[PDB]
Amino acid sequence: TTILAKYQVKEERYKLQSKKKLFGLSRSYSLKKYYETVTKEVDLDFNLAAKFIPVVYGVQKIPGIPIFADTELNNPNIVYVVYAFAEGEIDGFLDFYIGDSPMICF
Amino acid sequence: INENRTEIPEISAEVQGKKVKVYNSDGTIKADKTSLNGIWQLMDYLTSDRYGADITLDQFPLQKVISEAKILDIIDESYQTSWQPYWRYVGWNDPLSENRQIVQLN
Amino acid sequence: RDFKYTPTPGGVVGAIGKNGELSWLPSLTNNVVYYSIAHSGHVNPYIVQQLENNPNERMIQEIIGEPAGLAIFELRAVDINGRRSSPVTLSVDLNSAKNLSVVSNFRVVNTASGDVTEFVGPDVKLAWDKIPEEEIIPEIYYTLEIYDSQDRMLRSVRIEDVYTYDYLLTYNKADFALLNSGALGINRKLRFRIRAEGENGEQSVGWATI
Amino acid sequence: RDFKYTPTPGGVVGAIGKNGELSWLPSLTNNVVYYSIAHSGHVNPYIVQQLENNPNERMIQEIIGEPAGLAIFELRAVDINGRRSSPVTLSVDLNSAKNLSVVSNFRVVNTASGDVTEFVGPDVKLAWDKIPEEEIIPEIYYTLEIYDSQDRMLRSVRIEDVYTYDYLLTYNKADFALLNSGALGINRKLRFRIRAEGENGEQSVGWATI
Repeated sequence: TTILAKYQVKEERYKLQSKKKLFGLSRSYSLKKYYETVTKEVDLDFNLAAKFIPVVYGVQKIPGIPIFADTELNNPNIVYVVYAFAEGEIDGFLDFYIGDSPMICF
Repeated sequence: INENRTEIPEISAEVQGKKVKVYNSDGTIKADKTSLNGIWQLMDYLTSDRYGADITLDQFPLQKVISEAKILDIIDESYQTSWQPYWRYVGWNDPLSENRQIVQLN
Repeated sequence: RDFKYTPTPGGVVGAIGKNGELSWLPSLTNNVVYYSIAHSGHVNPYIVQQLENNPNERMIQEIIGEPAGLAIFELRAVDINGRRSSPVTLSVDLNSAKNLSVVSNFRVVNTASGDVTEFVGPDVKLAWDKIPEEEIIPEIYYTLEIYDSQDRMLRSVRIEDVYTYDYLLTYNKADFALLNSGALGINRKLRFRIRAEGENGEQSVGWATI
Repeated sequence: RDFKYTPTPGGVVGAIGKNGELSWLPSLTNNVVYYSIAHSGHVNPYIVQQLENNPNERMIQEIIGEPAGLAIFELRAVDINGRRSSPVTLSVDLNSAKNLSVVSNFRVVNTASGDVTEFVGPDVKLAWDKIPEEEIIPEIYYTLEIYDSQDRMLRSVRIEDVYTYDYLLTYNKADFALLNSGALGINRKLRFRIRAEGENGEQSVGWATI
């Protein structure tokens, strides 16, 4: 994460999208509290629960947790970064969101 | 990284999900693709010692679970398959097929 | 990375009055927009836009017209957000320009009417206009060498503190007739060429000839 | 929007050596600061600052001096945050310039002393200096047409692979006396005018006359 932060904006320097956005509205929550608790991004420097590997059943969008990041020696502007998506034998990746825009347009 | 993409954007992906074991009434075992059925997903989560509780398949009546899965596999006739244009990204694999189960979970 | 200063070579076409050029490698930060190098004498810094980002390509900043002395540079990298990097300071003994300019308006005083390739007086008067770079380097002189009709050297005279020269009758009629042809005569057809030189500064870019 | 290339017209005052100009509409994004169009031959891209934002006004980028051939452009819009838009690529068969420069230093060799409007030799020698755009377009020639004292055309001669021409005595004394006045004579008073032309490139901006 620290190595990757060098090649990012000042914001989103140490951040990651929440794996699960909506979790379920029951009698344990109220409307205001339930819809205020839902978060979009979490800081990785103080959230050890954001480094757990999720498990996905069906087609769902999940963020990638970096586990390696390093550049080439004679080409320092070429950087290899490894993101661990999901757990177990998955069928495959349907699409990749490079930023907020998927490679395959809508 | 070059003159144009000066920063590494946040990477997210749309996975298809972990493959699950779908038990059939006759006795054969089919685990080649992920399943949207809730009972099979719960059975995968409950019989995995890597993530979750390690409940062996011995402590499970296969016939009852198979019969209860078909309850969630009942075809719904309220809507038409043509009405979903994002068929590939809602868990379906072939628009020609039925894909109209009463309860489908991603 | 690798902030250095490279003095200009001895003699090259063009590059008149150019001191050494400053070179550096691009910052490893990839969102830098430009660099602000601050010369000591100049009130405003040079702004060098980074338009093409190749880490293994040297960026340059040339100096033209700065007199020799103590020059202190400070190089910074500027982001898109406006944050500046820690400056890189280089103090180098700046050299004197070694690619001077050609003497201008090298014309012959006392010239014949109608046709200009003909003399009118016994002594040819050589007038030239000042070289522009006199201001930058004070210790500069002019080497005026006069040739013959048969492409044989005759005179090599240095002119200093004056932008004009005359070729006395006595000289041609006695000294350069005797020492060369061992006799009395006056070479009627001559060729004059002149250039600028300094004690430490080097020659002009090219010869200035009639 | 609407990235196009418009070749320059045939003949217009000024615009010497100018190829076609590139035009585009401003990006609908309102926080774009400038545009970075990258020509194939040039190492650095053109930076066009967007200072006035009117969506229905075309921005321009002219090309001066690029030789005809295969030119590929890529146009991007740059934000304040540094994000670049998806490039717009246009490959157009770039034309040859059609607004050439005037011939320079069109002077008469063998000219009379004292007064320059008088001949000195039997054959007038016409010397001209090279047009600057020779390098860009190789297939260029000069159309030298000579007129009379009474504003009557005499000669129309094309000069190629040479920057000089002579007007032989035989020509004037026989050919152009006989074919025009049906007799023997030599038009003493003449008018010479010349311009540059190419097989595909068009005429010079204006006539170069004595």
